[PDB]
Amino acid sequence: PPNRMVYPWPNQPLPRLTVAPTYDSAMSNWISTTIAFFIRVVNSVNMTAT
Amino acid sequence: VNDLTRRTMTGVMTAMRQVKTMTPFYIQHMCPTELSVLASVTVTPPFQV
Repeated sequence: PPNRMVYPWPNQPLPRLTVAPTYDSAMSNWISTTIAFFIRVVNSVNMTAT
Repeated sequence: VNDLTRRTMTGVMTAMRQVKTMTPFYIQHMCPTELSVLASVTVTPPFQV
C-alpha cells in the first residue's frame, strides 16, 4: 500500500531521550538463544568422546 | 597406560569411526556391476568356487 514499507525485523518509533545498549530487542534475543544452543551442542556426548 | 594417552587413543579411534567414507556403499551397490560387465571383456573368463 502506498507510502508504506515492509521491514524484516520488528520496529519501533524513534526514541525520545539518549540511546543505550539494550537486551530485549529481537536481534539480541536471536543472538542469545543461538549461542545458548551451540553451547548445548558443544557439551553433547558427540563432542565429549573426541 | 596413562589415562591422558588412553583418552587420546580412544579419541583417535572414535574419529576413524566417524569418517563419512564412500567405500562401503560402493562395495555393496556399484562394484558388482563393474565386475559383471568386465567379466565379458577379459581374455580369460572368471573362474570361481
